[PDB]
Amino acid sequence: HMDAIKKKMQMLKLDKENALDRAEQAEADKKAAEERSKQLEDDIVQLEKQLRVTEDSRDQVLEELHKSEDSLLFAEENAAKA
Amino acid sequence: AGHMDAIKKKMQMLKLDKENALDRAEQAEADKKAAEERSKQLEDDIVQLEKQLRVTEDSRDQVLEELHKSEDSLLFAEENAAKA
Repeated sequence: HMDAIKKKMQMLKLDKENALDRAEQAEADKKAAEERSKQLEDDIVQLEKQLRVTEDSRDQVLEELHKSEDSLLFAEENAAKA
Repeated sequence: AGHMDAIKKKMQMLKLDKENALDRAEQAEADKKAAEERSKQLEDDIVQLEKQLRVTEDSRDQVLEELHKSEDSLLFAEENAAKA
């Protein structure tokens, strides 16, 4: 009869629509994750920049410490020799 | 074939649309999990990078402090000579 069939056909359309709604939701979550990733990536680039800059500054000051330390020693020596 | 053959071809068809949509829903769920796992990975990356940045900045501050102390000490010596 046209009942059992029409109802089954309707159940099949319904089931498809539900799967489509599930895909829609997952897709929405995918894009939220992707946009967070983009923010994290920018954050990383920036913190990497800060790291390189800090490393190079650290090196400069370390080298300046040695020179100062040396100059101090030479000042003590010279005073003592005077 | 006018008859149930034609109406059976439809049923099959609707079964297909359903199967395809289910398939696509599964694949969408898989891409979502993948995108989120990429995010977690970058979070791990930033946690690690920040640890390295905190160490380097603390090290740099410690050397800089030491340097300022040494510099002041030397300057004293020099101002003393300059003033004599």
